[PDB]
Amino acid sequence: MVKEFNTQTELSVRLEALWAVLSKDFITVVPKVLPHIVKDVQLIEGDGGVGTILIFNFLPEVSPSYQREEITEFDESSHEIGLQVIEGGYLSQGLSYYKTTFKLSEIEEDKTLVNVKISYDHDSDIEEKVTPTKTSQSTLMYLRRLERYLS
Ligand SMILES: C/C(=C\CNc1ncnc2[nH]cnc12)CO
Ligand SMILES: C/C(=C\CNc1ncnc2[nH]cnc12)CO
Repeated sequence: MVKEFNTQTELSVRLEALWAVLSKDFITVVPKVLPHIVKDVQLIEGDGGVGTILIFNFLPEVSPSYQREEITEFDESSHEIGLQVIEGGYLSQGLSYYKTTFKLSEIEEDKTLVNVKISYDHDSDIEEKVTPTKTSQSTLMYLRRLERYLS
């Protein structure tokens, strides 16, 4: 049954700048900020909203070499976006379910809170590399790299 992991980070960026890159402008940015993992991102169906499907192609050394994710929620007024891994990536490493929801809120003009909810499951005992204590660390690293990209 699906379990949850929650964490958060405060970033020294304006909410609207972080929202744009997180929710809309990430196609060219992901490979630039994660050049040690992500080669490119392809938008393959949809126009950026719910149902949009993305392929992340990873570096040649990486197995699986890609991950397919779908935007499963998108709310512009509450600044929430959710992405579910639907093929490859963690699903090829022992997970049966993996979704990441980001919600932004303004702390001050140049401080933005990002709440991160990870939902996941696995049918058997799993390796550390797919524990959400570990997967969340990768996600927080990406968020802090966006902050740096924007600064
Ligand atoms: C395109 C976006 C996020 C991309 N996907 C992920 N971003 C950060 N950590 C993850 N873990 C699994 N999938 C992800 C939002 O900018
Ligand atoms: C299973 C793999 C990567 C997990 N996916 C991600 N890992 C780290 N950052 C990301 N941004 C978007 N997707 C990811 C490939 O080794």
